[PDB]
Amino acid sequence: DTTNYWQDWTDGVGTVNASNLAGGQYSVSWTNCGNFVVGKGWSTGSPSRVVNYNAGAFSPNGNGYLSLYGWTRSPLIEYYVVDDWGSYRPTGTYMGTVTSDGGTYDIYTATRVNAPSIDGTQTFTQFWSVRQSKRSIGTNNTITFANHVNAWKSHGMNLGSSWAYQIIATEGYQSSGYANVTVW
Repeated sequence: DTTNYWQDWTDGVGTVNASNLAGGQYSVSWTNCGNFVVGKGWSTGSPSRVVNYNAGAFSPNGNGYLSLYGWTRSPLIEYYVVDDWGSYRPTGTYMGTVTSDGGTYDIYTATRVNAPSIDGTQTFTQFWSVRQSKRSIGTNNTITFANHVNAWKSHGMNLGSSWAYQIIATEGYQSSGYANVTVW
């Protein structure tokens, strides 16, 4: 379960310099971005995967997220497990909570209308786990994904049966900042 996959997506606005370093390491510098998603992980995700990461730096200037991120198909779902964020904590429709890897998360669903997706312009659904307080940076952090997948099902939220990539993602929105993260 060493990483095999690198993701470098941007929306053309701003300047996003991401580096695909050795192993599961990456760094990304950004100034006045629109939206971007950069990260390292696996090209096919698993609901039982245990994900480890160490963020040497996570310094957003404004809105940015550090999270487990990936997609399913049938149905098309974009999913998030947010451990850190900048000036804006992401929320949607509250569904309950899950406690995993030492921390408690709120659970949110949301809908995206006519948006970019791994399958083009679509309207699809978002599943979110979001920590209630920011997790520590520089520490080796585990995300037992199975807990989130089971809490989600236990709350009406089933993921699709075809699994696309699954990454420890830095995402920016109308912000600047820097991040350096090792994933394994």
